[PDB]
Amino acid sequence: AVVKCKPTSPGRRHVVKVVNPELHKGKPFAPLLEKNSKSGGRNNNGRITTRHIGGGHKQAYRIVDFKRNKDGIPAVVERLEYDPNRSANIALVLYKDGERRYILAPKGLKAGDQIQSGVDAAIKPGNTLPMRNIPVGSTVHNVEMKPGKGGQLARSAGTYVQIVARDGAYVTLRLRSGEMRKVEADCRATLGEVGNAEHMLRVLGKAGAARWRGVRPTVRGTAMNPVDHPHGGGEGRNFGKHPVTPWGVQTKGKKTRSNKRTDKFIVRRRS
Amino acid sequence: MKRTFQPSVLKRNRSHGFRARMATKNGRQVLARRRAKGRARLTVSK
Amino acid sequence: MIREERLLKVLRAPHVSEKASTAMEKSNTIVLKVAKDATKAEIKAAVQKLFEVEVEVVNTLVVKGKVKRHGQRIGRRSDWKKAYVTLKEGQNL
RNA sequence: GCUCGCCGGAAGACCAAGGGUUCCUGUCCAACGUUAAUCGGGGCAGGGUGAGUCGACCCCUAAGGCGAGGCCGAAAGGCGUAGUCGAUGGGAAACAGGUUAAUAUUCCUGUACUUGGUGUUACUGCGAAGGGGGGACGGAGAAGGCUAUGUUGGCCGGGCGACGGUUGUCCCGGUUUAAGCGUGUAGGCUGGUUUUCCAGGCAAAUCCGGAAAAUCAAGGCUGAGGCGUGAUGACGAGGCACUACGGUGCUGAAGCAACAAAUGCCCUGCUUCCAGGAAAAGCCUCUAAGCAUCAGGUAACAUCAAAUCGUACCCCAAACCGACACAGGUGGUCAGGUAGAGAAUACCAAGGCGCUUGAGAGAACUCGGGUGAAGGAACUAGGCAAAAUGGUGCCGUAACUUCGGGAGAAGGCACGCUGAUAUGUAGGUGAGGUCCCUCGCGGAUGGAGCUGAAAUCAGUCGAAGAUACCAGCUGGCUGCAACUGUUUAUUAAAAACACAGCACUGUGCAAACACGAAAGUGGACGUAUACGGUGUGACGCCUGCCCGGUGCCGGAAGGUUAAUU
RNA sequence: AGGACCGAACCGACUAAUGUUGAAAAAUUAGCGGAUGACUUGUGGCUGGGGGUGAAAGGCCAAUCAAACCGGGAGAUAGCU
Ligand SMILES: NC[C@@H]1CC[C@@H](N)[C@@H](O[C@H]2[C@H](O)[C@@H](O[C@H]3O[C@H](CO)[C@@H](O)[C@H](N)[C@H]3O)[C@H](N)C[C@@H]2N)O1
Ligand SMILES: NC[C@@H]1CC[C@@H](N)[C@@H](O[C@H]2[C@H](O)[C@@H](O[C@H]3O[C@H](CO)[C@@H](O)[C@H](N)[C@H]3O)[C@H](N)C[C@@H]2N)O1
Ligand SMILES: [Mg+2]
Ligand SMILES: [Mg+2]
Ligand SMILES: [Mg+2]
Ligand SMILES: [Mg+2]
Ligand SMILES: [Mg+2]
Ligand SMILES: [Mg+2]
Ligand SMILES: [Mg+2]
Ligand SMILES: [Mg+2]
Ligand SMILES: [Mg+2]
Ligand SMILES: [Mg+2]
Ligand SMILES: [Mg+2]
Ligand SMILES: [Mg+2]
Ligand SMILES: [Mg+2]
Ligand SMILES: [Mg+2]
Ligand SMILES: [Mg+2]
Ligand SMILES: [Mg+2]
Ligand SMILES: [Mg+2]
Ligand SMILES: [Mg+2]
Ligand SMILES: [Mg+2]
Ligand SMILES: [Mg+2]
Ligand SMILES: [Mg+2]
Ligand SMILES: [Mg+2]
Ligand SMILES: [Mg+2]
Ligand SMILES: [Mg+2]
Ligand SMILES: [Mg+2]
Ligand SMILES: [Mg+2]
Ligand SMILES: [Mg+2]
Ligand SMILES: [Mg+2]
Ligand SMILES: [Mg+2]
Ligand SMILES: [Mg+2]
Ligand SMILES: [Mg+2]
Ligand SMILES: [Mg+2]
Ligand SMILES: [Mg+2]
Ligand SMILES: [Mg+2]
Ligand SMILES: [Mg+2]
Ligand SMILES: [Mg+2]
Ligand SMILES: [Mg+2]
Ligand SMILES: [Mg+2]
Ligand SMILES: [Mg+2]
Ligand SMILES: [Mg+2]
Ligand SMILES: [Mg+2]
Ligand SMILES: [Mg+2]
Ligand SMILES: [Mg+2]
Ligand SMILES: [Mg+2]
Ligand SMILES: [Mg+2]
Ligand SMILES: [Mg+2]
Ligand SMILES: [Mg+2]
Ligand SMILES: [Mg+2]
Ligand SMILES: [Mg+2]
Ligand SMILES: [Mg+2]
Ligand SMILES: [Mg+2]
Ligand SMILES: [Mg+2]
Ligand SMILES: [Mg+2]
Ligand SMILES: [Mg+2]
Ligand SMILES: [Mg+2]
Ligand SMILES: [Mg+2]
Ligand SMILES: [Mg+2]
Ligand SMILES: [Mg+2]
Ligand SMILES: [Mg+2]
Ligand SMILES: [Mg+2]
Ligand SMILES: [Mg+2]
Ligand SMILES: [Mg+2]
Ligand SMILES: [Mg+2]
Ligand SMILES: [Mg+2]
Ligand SMILES: [Mg+2]
Ligand SMILES: [Mg+2]
Ligand SMILES: [Mg+2]
Ligand SMILES: [Mg+2]
Ligand SMILES: [Mg+2]
Repeated sequence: AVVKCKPTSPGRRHVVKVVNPELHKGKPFAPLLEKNSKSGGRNNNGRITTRHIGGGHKQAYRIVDFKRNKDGIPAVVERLEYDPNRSANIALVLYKDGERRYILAPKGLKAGDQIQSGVDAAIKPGNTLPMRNIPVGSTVHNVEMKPGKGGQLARSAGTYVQIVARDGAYVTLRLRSGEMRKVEADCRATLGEVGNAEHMLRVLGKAGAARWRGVRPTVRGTAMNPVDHPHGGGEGRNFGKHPVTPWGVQTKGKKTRSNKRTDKFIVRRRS
Repeated sequence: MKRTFQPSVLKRNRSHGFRARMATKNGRQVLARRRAKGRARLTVSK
Repeated sequence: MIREERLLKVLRAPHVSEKASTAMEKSNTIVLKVAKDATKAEIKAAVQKLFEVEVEVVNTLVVKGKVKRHGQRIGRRSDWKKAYVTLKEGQNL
């Protein structure tokens, strides 16, 4: 549920938050936790390779099952949990053999719900099947790109993929971007959409909230000097240039995709 | 006011010590140059 | 067993001072200059064999050498090792 | 030596870092010390640093470093696997009293504790590089229970006052005691037990996880403090006695209670929130191979051992960083009394100092302050500076507003002391006694004693009672920027930058993009509700026309056009 | 609850005076801003010179910055003094 905050202070006036009373209030499941330290956008040369990364809250990593490989064995959703590593919520599920895992929580999943993966699984949200067994016209998420690799597409909060056609060994998928892509029919998918669809309705409200998430300030190129950015310079506010990146590449409309290896799988670009 | 030299023995040895100089071929050339000049003190080590 | 060559090397000199005299005449402790590499066990064994006295315990400290000036030239004296050797209350060394 | 003054959340005390003998004693005064110097952090000589328990070393890991092979690169090298290092973090154990000129949780006295090697005894399934548990973790808030500690009373010893009074409801001094061991309380968490079964835990497991029954209703864990013992001891005012007058010998009374009370402890707790909060070992446990009347394990006892290095001294500073005995800089610990909300401020305690040229004089002028007739911004670029305001409670408070604000708007009233209510109230705390009790660190009752605001009435002094220190000037119109933030270290703090929000655009994951001759790495252990770039810059009402030019995107017929042939 | 309010520690640096062969190669005094946060701070680590880092001032990178420092080419060149 989205709640607007009362304007008790200027940093609070514009805040809109997403409060979900159904998320676990305790600690995460420890055997499925790992460490992950922050990079600051720095690679192994120590150099910044992505700008505007740094700080923010310390976060533990939750091992999430994207493969969904325990087929034939039903699992019950123990609970829903907050995951700081992603926009979607996760679900702690317990298998009939005593194994516990984390999965992406699809829309409508609640504690006590039952899920299953495999060719034999029923066609209902949360179940994972090969798309060759999934009917054409279905809404799926956590979609594999290579058989056995694990879900890579439609993982963000509220996202989903539409199975549009099936021809031979390949399904055609409509992705959130609007792209039409070919994937092998033996690739697995999970039925339903990713939950937490109201994630995009939150308003941060203040600069500090973005700082909490590890985002550092963006300085406009025009605000710099010519030595620093192609947009820099000028007595007062001047632009008079075609907009480019800090490295000199046109940044309003110029296409940058060049992958002839995967061109053949695209039926239609997003436009 | 805070001046530039803030002494720390551990940092001094890790930056300029004998083993730091020997870890790289350029540091070994520093040691060779100082030996050829006849320095009484090769490094900050002692 | 520490060998007798080592034991004869370990002890260097008796230490003479007001504190040493007070230690001997109050707590039955002899103060000795010993080898820089001498351990407490070695000092105990050496004192026990060469002075024929039963030893209670050995305390040791390393004495850092002084920087001195000789003829307006700067030198340093050697570090040495001091041992407080407490005898067993009836020994009279 | 006596007096005076200054600091006292420090200008006291203890450290880390850094320094390295500056520490103590004797001796000297050339130079050094902004003067003299008999003095010194100066010269010279001698002395001084004592550890199973403090710290390091050591075991364990973070970031990160290095890195057998290896992958990559003209060479040099780059990256990285297995590993191995790397604390600022995790991992056993000692306290009190005494002592030196100078060390002390290290020496001595008393009383402890930990880990390991053996050996004797008793019992006995042990076994890891593997499994599980544990270690192991955020912010904010709230309160109870405590303690350190303080105050008063009681007690013991002493006093009867240089000037009116002072045998009393008077004055002064002391009124301390640890670790350990036993007990197990306030609080906090958790349902326990037995039986059978199993697609999970890289194999096994009796461990963990899962399932199903029966059974019992209290079982376990954790945990401040208190109490007892430690302690017939130690310490202890003073008293008696030496001095080579700097310090030391003997002896020793009381040593209690009530109240107040933390920012310390219970508490790595509890409540709540979102931004969702290390790792590994030690430790517990489970088995595998295997050992298998051996080894090994558990328990008890005796014995041995616990090495090595540091330990002086300064440490907000004359010893460190600043060329100086330099108004500078420097992380952690402790936190007395009166007033006070307070770690502010004033004055004091313990403790420490008067800042290494003095002595006069009492011109101009400079600096830092006090006061000022009448006027009151006339000054000036400008109210710059100064002056002024200033507390608590209560009454009261406009436009406008995004309904939160504006607001402490503005403005006004009360304020000391004494007595009464009430010889100390409301509240808080709570002894004996009394009864009961799943019997103790229990419950109920009862209020003694202690502490103790605030109000009203009556009075009373002064020019003045928030009397000192301390401690908002206020209102109106208008530009800019929404706002908190950031910035030209050292002439610019702003209207500049950022910002939440908006838009365009790229990007289908071996993503775009960035650092890399490369291998790789970041993006991201993310996946279009995501990520990068660009512009704009909360919010409200909005954002019109132009694609001719430059760019970008799409097209592919035609013309032209490279290597090649 | 809060990038909430007043206000010490702590962090900063808006005004004035002093000082300008300084007590000080950037401070002192009186006022001033933030003071639970986009806060501050200890220890250690990483990024290297056409490179880094930059809530962007050409700021900062050891009192040095529109291209650090050190050594070398090197006695660069200097129609200039
Ligand atoms: N400068 C003078 C010092 C300063 C420190 C201050 N605390 C007091 O100390 C004394 C202290 O008051 C004296 O307690 C007496 O008086 C108290 C009430 O006033 C009573 O509770 C107490 N029962 C009574 O015995 C004590 N005997 C000696 C202390 N030195 O006077
Ligand atoms: N709605 C009316 C609001 C009510 C609240 C009140 N505080 C004021 O707020 C305004 C505030 O006064 C304004 O500052 C002016 O006045 C100050 C003092 O004279 C000057 O220092 C300042 N240079 C000058 O600009 C400010 N520009 C904008 C604020 N909205 O007017
Ligand atoms: Mg960005
Ligand atoms: Mg931005
Ligand atoms: Mg932007
Ligand atoms: Mg930009
Ligand atoms: Mg830019
Ligand atoms: Mg600029
Ligand atoms: Mg350019
Ligand atoms: Mg212009
Ligand atoms: Mg222009
Ligand atoms: Mg001893
Ligand atoms: Mg020692
Ligand atoms: Mg005196
Ligand atoms: Mg000396
Ligand atoms: Mg001295
Ligand atoms: Mg002199
Ligand atoms: Mg003379
Ligand atoms: Mg001297
Ligand atoms: Mg090799
Ligand atoms: Mg390497
Ligand atoms: Mg490593
Ligand atoms: Mg290691
Ligand atoms: Mg450490
Ligand atoms: Mg001392
Ligand atoms: Mg108490
Ligand atoms: Mg000491
Ligand atoms: Mg001086
Ligand atoms: Mg000084
Ligand atoms: Mg400080
Ligand atoms: Mg003060
Ligand atoms: Mg005068
Ligand atoms: Mg004058
Ligand atoms: Mg004058
Ligand atoms: Mg004057
Ligand atoms: Mg005046
Ligand atoms: Mg006047
Ligand atoms: Mg007048
Ligand atoms: Mg007037
Ligand atoms: Mg005028
Ligand atoms: Mg006027
Ligand atoms: Mg005029
Ligand atoms: Mg003024
Ligand atoms: Mg004033
Ligand atoms: Mg105007
Ligand atoms: Mg602004
Ligand atoms: Mg605005
Ligand atoms: Mg505007
Ligand atoms: Mg501001
Ligand atoms: Mg400046
Ligand atoms: Mg300024
Ligand atoms: Mg975008
Ligand atoms: Mg990918
Ligand atoms: Mg990838
Ligand atoms: Mg890549
Ligand atoms: Mg983006
Ligand atoms: Mg960008
Ligand atoms: Mg703007
Ligand atoms: Mg703008
Ligand atoms: Mg923006
Ligand atoms: Mg053509
Ligand atoms: Mg605030
Ligand atoms: Mg600054
Ligand atoms: Mg100031
Ligand atoms: Mg403010
Ligand atoms: Mg404030
Ligand atoms: Mg400029
Ligand atoms: Mg500089
Ligand atoms: Mg250049
Ligand atoms: Mg040449
Ligand atoms: Mg020349």
